[PDB]
Amino acid sequence: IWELKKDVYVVELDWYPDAPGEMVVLTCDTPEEDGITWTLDQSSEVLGSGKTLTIQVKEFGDAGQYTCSHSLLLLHKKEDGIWSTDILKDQKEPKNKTFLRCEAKNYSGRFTCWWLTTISTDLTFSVKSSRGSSDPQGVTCGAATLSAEEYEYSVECQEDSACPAAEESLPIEVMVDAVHKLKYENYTSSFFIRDIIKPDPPKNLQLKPLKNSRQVEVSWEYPDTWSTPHSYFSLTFCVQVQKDRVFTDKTSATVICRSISVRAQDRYYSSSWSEWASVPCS
Amino acid sequence: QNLLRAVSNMLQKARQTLEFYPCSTVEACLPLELTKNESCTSFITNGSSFMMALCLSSIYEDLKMYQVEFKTMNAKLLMDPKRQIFLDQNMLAVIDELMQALYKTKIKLCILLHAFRIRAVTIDRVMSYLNAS
Ligand SMILES: *[C@@H]1O[C@H](CO)[C@@H](O[C@@H]2O[C@H](CO)[C@@H](O[C@@H]3O[C@H](CO)[C@@H](O)[C@H](O)[C@@H]3O)[C@H](O)[C@H]2NC(C)=O)[C@H](O)[C@H]1NC(C)=O
Repeated sequence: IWELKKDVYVVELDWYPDAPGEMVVLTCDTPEEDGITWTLDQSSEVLGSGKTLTIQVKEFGDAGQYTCSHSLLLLHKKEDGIWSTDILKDQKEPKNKTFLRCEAKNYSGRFTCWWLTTISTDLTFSVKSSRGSSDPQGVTCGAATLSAEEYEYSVECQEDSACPAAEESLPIEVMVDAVHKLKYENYTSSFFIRDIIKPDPPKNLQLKPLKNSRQVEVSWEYPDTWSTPHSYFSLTFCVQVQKDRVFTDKTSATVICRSISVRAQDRYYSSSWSEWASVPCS
Repeated sequence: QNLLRAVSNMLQKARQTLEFYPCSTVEACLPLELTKNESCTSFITNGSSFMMALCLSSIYEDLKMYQVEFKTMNAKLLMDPKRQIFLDQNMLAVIDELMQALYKTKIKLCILLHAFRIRAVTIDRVMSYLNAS
């Protein structure tokens, strides 16, 4: 039995039919003693009375907005040893049992995480984060939100006193609270910013064809959001025409026309390529 | 520059295969520009002075530490008829080259291949910033 937010509690239960419930006790926070009434929200039945209601939790119906002070009860399911992961969709893709996915645009310390649900009804979401556990360090996160419609939510965070040049050696952890109705789940994701980088696309391509040559000189520039100084935070670029690719860490290349695109990649860690940037060959 | 590539191929290879293995230089060589940022008082510049030798000295010490670690490991490891393998011999050769220019045990090795990759990366970043222009 524990306190989530203000006036809200979670009750952990082995969801097995034969398993014990929890003998729960709702102290009515209102020092008034007197003959007192006790109900479960829209439920007319004075389920109990006195001051300290007491009950058997074991089912959702046994869960709810109790009223005398306030008191909300949400349940945490536990099946066969593992907590429920109903509210969110296992985006599988990254590594299975991957509910929360994040991305970073550079070594700024800033990053977006997003998830998926099939739900549309009551759906509240809490979000916290930090770097390290045995002595966490600060991360400040924004707020959960509908991003696209399966319905997608995302949030934005920023590592606090973050030097882009710092070697990371304790990962960042993102904690997500999900409450769909009276059910309570919570997710977790651990990563190093360097592993979740996906950079924006190469900025402003350019052809510069040469006489006596079907061979062209393609060029571009680092995207504006990338980390500086560039020579320190190198991106490697893939230059394609449409195999016939060209890999380089320069901001130009020589190809042969007949379109032309370029995407970027951190030079060392995350392999996530940036969205393509193209140009008409002719 | 024949060096830079040697360093870069080792990094690419570490990058590609490190999953199949289970388990202050950064400031002393901090780029001038990163100084403008609160949270990062020496630095180096796009041209590549006492700060400069501090940076390089720091890199060189880092390498000596790792060079010993790898040779010790490689000595132990030689008893495994599977002889040695390679990322460590790769990292080691690069360490040697860079210096010139300037189960229980299998776990201890995993740990190290990792710790050094993170550090060769840094070294590689300063080295790349120092050519630049
Ligand atoms: C995500 O879900 C898990 C499982 O429900 C949460 O773990 C549970 O966290 C609560 C609060 O820390 C623990 O409750 C009790 O708190 C009192 C403080 O008054 C403490 O003295 C007791 O030792 C007890 O831990 C509860 O035990 C713990 N579940 C267990 C038994 O492992 C987890 O906190 C959730 N993540 C969050 C905080 O968002």
